Amino acid sequence: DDEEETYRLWKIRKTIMQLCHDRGYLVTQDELDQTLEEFKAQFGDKPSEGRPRRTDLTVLVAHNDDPTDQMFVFFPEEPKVGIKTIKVYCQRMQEENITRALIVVQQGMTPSAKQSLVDMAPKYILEQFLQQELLINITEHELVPEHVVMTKEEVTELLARYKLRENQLPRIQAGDPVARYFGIKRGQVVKIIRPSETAGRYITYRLVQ
Amino acid sequence: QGIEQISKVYMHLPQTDNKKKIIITEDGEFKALQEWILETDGVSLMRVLSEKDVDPVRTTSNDIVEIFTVLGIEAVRKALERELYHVISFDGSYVNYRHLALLCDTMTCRGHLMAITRHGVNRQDTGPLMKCSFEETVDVLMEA
Amino acid sequence: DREVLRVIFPTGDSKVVLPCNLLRMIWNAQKIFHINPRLPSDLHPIKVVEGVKELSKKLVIVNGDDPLSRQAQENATLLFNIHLRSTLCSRRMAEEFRLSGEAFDWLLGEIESKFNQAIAHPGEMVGALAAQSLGEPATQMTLNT
Amino acid sequence: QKRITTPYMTKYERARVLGTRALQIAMCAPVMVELEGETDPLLIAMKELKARKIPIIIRRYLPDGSYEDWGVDELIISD
Amino acid sequence: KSMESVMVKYDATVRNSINQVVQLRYGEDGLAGESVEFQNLATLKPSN
Repeated sequence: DDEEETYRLWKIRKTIMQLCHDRGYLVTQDELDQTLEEFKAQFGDKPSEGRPRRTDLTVLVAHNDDPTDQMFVFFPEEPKVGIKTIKVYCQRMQEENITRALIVVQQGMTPSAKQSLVDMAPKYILEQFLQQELLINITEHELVPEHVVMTKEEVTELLARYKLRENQLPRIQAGDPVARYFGIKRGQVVKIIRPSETAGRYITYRLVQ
Repeated sequence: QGIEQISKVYMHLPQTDNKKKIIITEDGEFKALQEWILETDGVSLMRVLSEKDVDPVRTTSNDIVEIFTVLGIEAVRKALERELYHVISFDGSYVNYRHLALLCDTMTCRGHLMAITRHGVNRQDTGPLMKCSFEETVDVLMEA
Repeated sequence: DREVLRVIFPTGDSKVVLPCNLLRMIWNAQKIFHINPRLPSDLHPIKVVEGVKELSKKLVIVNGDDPLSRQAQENATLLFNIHLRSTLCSRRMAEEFRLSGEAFDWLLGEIESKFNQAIAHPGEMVGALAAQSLGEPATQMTLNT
Repeated sequence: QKRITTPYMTKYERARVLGTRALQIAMCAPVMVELEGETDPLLIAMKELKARKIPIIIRRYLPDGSYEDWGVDELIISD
Repeated sequence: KSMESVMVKYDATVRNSINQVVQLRYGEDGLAGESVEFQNLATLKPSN
């Protein structure tokens, strides 16, 4: 069918326009509440033999604090992705001078491709997702509290106020759904703000390792 | 039709204020509303959440490894706390909050779910003379 | 604060666990001083406001002056300050309680002194205390429900 | 200065100060109050605390390696 | 047997045996569960 397919592509799009807004990028206001029929009229009624090809959907955004650092997102066409197919993208980043990139994998990837992304460490950092996971914003769930990432100037204020080291904090591994939603690397500290019934509000910290 | 693993799905609307839909009215009063809820026997939540006309916020599962893989680590903390509270307050009893908080905080402190078990205690940055008090004295002390 | 409570407690209940009781402390001060709730009182309202402010300042859980140590203090005693401001407001204590001037300084001096001795003690083995506090209510648990 | 700890003598320090001071009296140490017909070495050590006249200093160890020394005279007796 | 050596250190932080911070304040409030009791808010329930 295509009605299921024109629905998903609108939903997955609406999710990403918030994911990049959380990371501190600049997204126009009406792009956040783009209703279905508006999406159906702009990009095309159906992707089955239609104008929406899973390309013409890609997004390029620029940061708020700096117009140079930009982020790209790709929507591969094949169910599972090969080797040069990402190098097609690696070339597309090489030409446009963009390092931040995402790929919305459709159904899976190959173990060879798993090797092909962990190599370019100092340059061309890419994040691999799944089509299914982006269908719902987990950040707006009930159980999930509010996370905020702290600059590297604030982190040195904790460890000097509570006279701590950085080994003595509670830890979080960079493989759980909210560690990736925010694009977190090892050595960063994230701040959790949850309300409790004894005090009213409690702020805890996590070290991502 | 349906998802492969979920076999039987029931249907009822509650009468308690536990599963009702509490809204704040225009006069600023708490009003409870009866709403249909569904309960299954079998879990694959990542797909059930992705479907249409299903609330993606308040839907949850009573298995916590699934929430760990799907939702994160803080969600595991809060779900574990909620289930402990529900099993304690089943027969009208009561236990203070600090104890639940401390337990469900020291249980999910090193990032991943380590059970309070034999080989869940076996792994932490602990000394050699404590793992000798647990059934593998000689080999770990020879390693040391 | 009324709007913040509605998001901290979404269900709508009102039973919370807190430090020193306030209604009983008002009832006591109403009888240590023979308060007659029939005549006009002599408690100036801007005295109530400023006294409650000054009292709220002397309830430190996290002692520090710099930020990140001056906001964690406001996060710790967030609920108790809301309760204290809603119970000791100027309308209620001129309409219902009708405390005098002499009977208000006593109440202020007692709130602080019975709060400062609720703070935890540095050295109690909290871990073992929370492990048998949950295990013995595991005994009351039914075997197969 | 920079004393970050509480000015209240905690529950455990009061149980160890009373035990040590009582054992020193039993071994003929000089008392520091005007007792009246008292003989129990632990009843005397309790009325010295009520008078703030026990000559012992407490060294509290912070968990970062530091410490600070509080004279028992300076602490607010809990009971 | 799991949680034997957790305790409150002299700066009001709840630390493990290897000094790994578990809570920045005991019970997120800092009070002992011995001198508390039930009360009512009386501000959230009434109407506007």
